[PDB]
Amino acid sequence: MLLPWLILIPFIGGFLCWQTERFGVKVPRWIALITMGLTLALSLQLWLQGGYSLTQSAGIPQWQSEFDMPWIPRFGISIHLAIDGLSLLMVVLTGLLGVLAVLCSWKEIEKYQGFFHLNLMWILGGVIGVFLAIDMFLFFFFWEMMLVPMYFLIALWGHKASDGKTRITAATKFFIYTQASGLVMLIAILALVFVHYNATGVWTFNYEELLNTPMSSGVEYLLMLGFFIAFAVKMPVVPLHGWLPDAHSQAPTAGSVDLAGILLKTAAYGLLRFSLPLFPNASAEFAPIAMWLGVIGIFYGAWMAFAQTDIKRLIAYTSVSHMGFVLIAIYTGSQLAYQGAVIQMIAHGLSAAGLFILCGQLYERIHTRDMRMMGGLWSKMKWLPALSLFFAVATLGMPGTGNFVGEFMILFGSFQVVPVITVISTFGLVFASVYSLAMLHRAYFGKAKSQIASQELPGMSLRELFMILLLVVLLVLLGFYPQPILDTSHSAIGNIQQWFVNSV
Amino acid sequence: MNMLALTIILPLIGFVLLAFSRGRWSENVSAIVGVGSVGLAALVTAFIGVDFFANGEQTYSQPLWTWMSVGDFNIGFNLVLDGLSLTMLSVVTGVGFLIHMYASWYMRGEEGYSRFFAYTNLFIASMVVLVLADNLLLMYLGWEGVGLCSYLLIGFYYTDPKNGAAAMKAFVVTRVGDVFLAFALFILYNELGTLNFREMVELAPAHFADGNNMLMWATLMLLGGAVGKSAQLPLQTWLADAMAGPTPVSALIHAATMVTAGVYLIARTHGLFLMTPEVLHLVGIVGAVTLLLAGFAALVQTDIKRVLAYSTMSQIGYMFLALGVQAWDAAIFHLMTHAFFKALLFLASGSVILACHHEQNIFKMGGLRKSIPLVYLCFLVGGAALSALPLVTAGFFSKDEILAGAMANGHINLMVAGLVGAFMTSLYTFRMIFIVFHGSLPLIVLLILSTFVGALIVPPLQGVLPQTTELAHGSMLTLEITSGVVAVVGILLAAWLWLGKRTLVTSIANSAPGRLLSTWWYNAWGFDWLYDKVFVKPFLGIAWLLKRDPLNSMMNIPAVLSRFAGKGLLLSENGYLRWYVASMSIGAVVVLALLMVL
Ligand SMILES: CCCCCCCCCCCCCCCCCC(=O)OC[C@H](COP(=O)(O)OCCN)OC(=O)CCCCCCCCCCCCCCCCC
Ligand SMILES: CCCCCCCCCCCCCCCCCC(=O)OC[C@H](COP(=O)(O)OCCN)OC(=O)CCCCCCCCCCCCCCCCC
Ligand SMILES: CCCCCCCCCCCCCCCCCC(=O)OC[C@H](COP(=O)(O)OCCN)OC(=O)CCCCCCCCCCCCCCCCC
Ligand SMILES: CCCCCCCCCCCCCCCCCC(=O)OC[C@H](COP(=O)(O)OCCN)OC(=O)CCCCCCCCCCCCCCCCC
Repeated sequence: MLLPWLILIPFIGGFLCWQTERFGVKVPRWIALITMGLTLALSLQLWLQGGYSLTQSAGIPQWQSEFDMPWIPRFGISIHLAIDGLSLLMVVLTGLLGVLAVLCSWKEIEKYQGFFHLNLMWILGGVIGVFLAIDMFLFFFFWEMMLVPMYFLIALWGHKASDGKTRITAATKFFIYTQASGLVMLIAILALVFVHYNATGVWTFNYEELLNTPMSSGVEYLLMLGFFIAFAVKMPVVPLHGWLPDAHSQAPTAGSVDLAGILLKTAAYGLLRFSLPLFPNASAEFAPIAMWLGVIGIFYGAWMAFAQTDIKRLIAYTSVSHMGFVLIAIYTGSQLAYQGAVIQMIAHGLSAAGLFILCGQLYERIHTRDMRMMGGLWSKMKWLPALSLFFAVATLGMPGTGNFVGEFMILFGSFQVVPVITVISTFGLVFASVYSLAMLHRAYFGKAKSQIASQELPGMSLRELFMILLLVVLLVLLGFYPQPILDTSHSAIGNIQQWFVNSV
Repeated sequence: MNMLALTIILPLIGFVLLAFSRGRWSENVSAIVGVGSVGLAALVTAFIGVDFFANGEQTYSQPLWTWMSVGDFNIGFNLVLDGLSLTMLSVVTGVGFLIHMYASWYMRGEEGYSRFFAYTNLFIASMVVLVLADNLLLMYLGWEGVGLCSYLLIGFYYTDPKNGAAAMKAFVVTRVGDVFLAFALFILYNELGTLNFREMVELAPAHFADGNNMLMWATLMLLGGAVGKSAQLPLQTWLADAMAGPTPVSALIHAATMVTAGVYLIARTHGLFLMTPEVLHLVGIVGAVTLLLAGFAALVQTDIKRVLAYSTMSQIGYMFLALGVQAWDAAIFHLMTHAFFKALLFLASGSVILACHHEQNIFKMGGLRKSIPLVYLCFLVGGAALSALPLVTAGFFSKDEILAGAMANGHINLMVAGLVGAFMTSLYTFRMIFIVFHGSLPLIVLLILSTFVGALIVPPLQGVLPQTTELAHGSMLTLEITSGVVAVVGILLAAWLWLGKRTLVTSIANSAPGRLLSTWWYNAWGFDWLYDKVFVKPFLGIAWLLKRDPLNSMMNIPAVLSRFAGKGLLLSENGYLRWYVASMSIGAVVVLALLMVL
């Protein structure tokens, strides 16, 4: 019942932000603020009333809330939304990141701020629709609709220091990657629907009806391959990853745009929700390939992050390595590894958001991103280098933060299933500590390597400090008490794992 | 003793307050907060020990909450306290309080005063978590926090890039050790189904009755983690470079917290090592080899802090040898005594480096016994305790207990290694003392505790660690006589070599094998060069090779192919009408031929 409003409140809020711009330039930021406040409040109300801790595992499908309304009845297509623990957790995370993105773009007094807020709101609504839709056409529709405002933000509001050609190139590369992968997913969806229609005789795009589809070994592999190509593009999985550092480099300089849609949290949800239940045998056969791709992703992202002269590109490759960890966790069939993947996903979202906000604040301080042009910034600033130190400590998997908790449940479950990939991934953890310390040493330690870092810098504002400290508190609480998060998603993870291991 | 968690909370409160103060407070207020946090932790530790001895030495458990409960994976946030935990906690809190008071006197007028005390408070809290944990994951949290605070404190003077490089090397080597420890954790949870020490000891013999390979793998990985943290073979290379930090940082690392974590890890999981005797013999062999290499390296070091680093490595090798010969009580007693005299030696070396006012090697200094008599006395008694001076030093009794454990378990080669290491220990220690010195309440407390007064304190390890095999009285007496004779002979040989005019020493040093051996042992037997060539250089080369992102270009190859194909196809649009008619007729020919063929 509240799921259509969970999707529509960002869209209506973005329309109001665009239309109420004639009342002033400081008006749409407030409208976006109560828009994401209402979205996050609805998500938290669903969390409180769902009773997710007391929910047992009853097998797929098992939805805590559902909504169904016909959209294209010729193909059996409906606006079909459903929420359980995993989707609710990701909707809560998306709403929190939307609140932080509205807060981070508070000082932008641009002439077209209303359209910026509309694009941000539509990206967030598309992400929530990705997390809520259990109709294959609707899921694909949200998965592709979250790309046009992202493209226009990167292309027209982007990194003003770089040329417009570089921003247009990065935005076009991101759009081509995501849309071509989505078209491959749409081909897989259409073939699955047609196979189900040939087997039974009913036009349906419903995820619940497509779970039981009699399929030959080789057609299921192809459909799983199409789904995996889409998710692997947006995971990112090597070699389909470079769009992410190019999009992070040429994103708008506020940093809110980095938290809005470029943070990856939908592809692993799609892998857990759709790739494993719809194609369990094909995923079981593809598991060595995906796990070795995750190993290569971890090592390649770590070596990429160490070899970066740009801090934003370094954080992007950190995201690549962490998502390789999550990809290893997904193709294991372990409940412990799945819960660790959920915790790692939430913790990576929080820590990457903190790192991107701090990098943006550093960029409005010193007007450069080259780590060769900065150094010894610990003595020049008040709050920023210590918070960046904490977030770099978080991203290397230090205990006390949720990143360690998630990645260590991942490695526990993986070693219960596969030992060799687990030990190579833990050497990837060594590599993670290496690049985190390298970025810390090149950015805030040493002497001033240029003249812009030689003089004192203005302190961070109270609002940016408050939201960064909120991220710090959330990461520490997730590290020291992840139990509410583990209890929220225990039923959905159990259903997905039981379907994956009881059908192979 | 229900306030067992206050020993963590008070250093945590101090760390949070001194971090969020950001140095805006006065130095008196920051010193009060930090030293008072550690002192309140030490006072709560003393009350805990009083209640522990009043209750008859009962293992107490305080479960705060549950960390993570996913199916059978149940990891709890529970603190435990037995004799070993009480001994480690008392050593950590007391020596940390003494070092905190000395640092409050020492670091006056230095930028980052509050940051320094916050980092040391977090260090103390992390090690109290390490020594109070009841399972391996909470001990891993304390382990990694101890490593993180070591990184933050070694590179404290962040302006010098050498300190940052030293801190990064220390963190990377200890992170490799923590990865080995994580392997041990994964194997132990996969086999036994739990990470609590008591439960792992209980269900280890019932589970490994059929096969006993994964337990040797787990104990080998535990040994790898221990030698990662305790700076032993083969992960010992970080300590000498990590000497770039401040003096109280060095005292807190080498004496109280950092290097003793591996010894505590081996002593805590002693049952699993008891069921894997080959791994325990490997622990003893690693300790013997590490103490021998550390003594040989300390023989030729030209700096006081480097000599103290390799002396710390040699002493930790003695502890590992004691653990390998099933002399657990000897190992923990030597941990206490070594913490005492190594803290005293490091604080005295900091006094020396304040008096000298410049970074100088030991040869430039000379005749310092008259300018600083109190510092000379502190160095003399710290060297006497380190070199195991008989009947006046606690290190003598600790080393005698270690060697008696080596006797009583039938280990002869480890005994020979221990005696040789004691001989060169006296040799390098009094070599440093005679080169440097010839040519205050924490100091008083460590002055007293480095003597036999420290040997009067015994750890209450009965009922926690197994009691050692008992040596005969005559064998014990002749072993004590041999140890004292070896130590006295080494000290007298150092006096014959370095007290007078150096002619025999310089003749050995000026020999060509003298150059070869001095350069070999000065660089820690080439292990640093070996790890630079085998690991650091290919890492840098692969990073430089991959910095262009080859996979991105490989996936951009279709865009280049599309551009080339479009440019090739646009040549047909030359705008000539006759060519358009010719192309239409060519297509007619192709369509007709294709229809005729098919
Ligand atoms: C790993 C194998 C298995 C998985 C395969 C997954 C395939 C789908 C996901 C990956 C898609 C890769 C797309 C690669 C091109 C992305 C866009 C790009 O890089 O554009 C660069 C360039 C524009 O920028 P610039 O260099 O400034 O050029 C200005 C020229 N005046 O662009 C241009 O100048 C021209 C751009 C033309 C349009 C893009 C190219 C499309 C080619 C077909 C894509 C479909 C996949 C085909 C198979 C790919 C290899 C397996
Ligand atoms: C112990 C022997 C037994 C084997 C056990 C496992 C291996 C343990 C090896 C430990 C070696 C640790 C070496 C650490 C050196 C760190 C110091 C250093 O080299 O610093 C230089 C540089 C500084 O970093 P940067 O921030 O760029 O500095 C700015 C200006 N210099 O720093 C850099 O540029 C970064 C250097 C990164 C080094 C990464 C090391 C990775 C180790 C992977 C271990 C794999 C184990 C398995 C191997 C295969 C076994 C079959
Ligand atoms: C590793 C260090 C030692 C641990 C302490 C510090 C950890 C970090 C502090 C921030 C995060 C705290 C997270 C936990 C807060 C308390 C809530 C809690 O744990 O509730 C659980 C339990 C009551 O629920 P129960 O059902 O018994 O749970 C067991 C599962 N069935 O609750 C209870 O039974 C009562 C537990 C009370 C614990 C109070 C701890 C206060 C710590 C203050 C620290 C101040 C500094 C924080 C930052 C430090 C640096 C990171
Ligand atoms: C838990 C027991 C121990 C067990 C092992 C735990 C291991 C992991 C622990 C991680 C803790 C964070 C470590 C890394 C960040 C350290 C930040 C730092 O250096 O803070 C010092 C700095 C003040 O230093 P100063 O140089 O004087 O100030 C600069 C101004 N010119 O301070 C500042 O500038 C202000 C503070 C910056 C952030 C400090 C750390 C934040 C995270 C911990 C507290 C979180 C909040 C407490 C409540 C949690 C929820 C209940």
